Amino acid sequence: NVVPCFCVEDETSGAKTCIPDNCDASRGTNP
Repeated sequence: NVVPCFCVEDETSGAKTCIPDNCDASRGTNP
């Protein structure tokens, strides 16, 4: 299964929100 994730940096907080976050946290399968 391919789950395309993207990261958006919130311009207020400066936080990097990756959606879905699980794609950034990664799984057993290494991207």
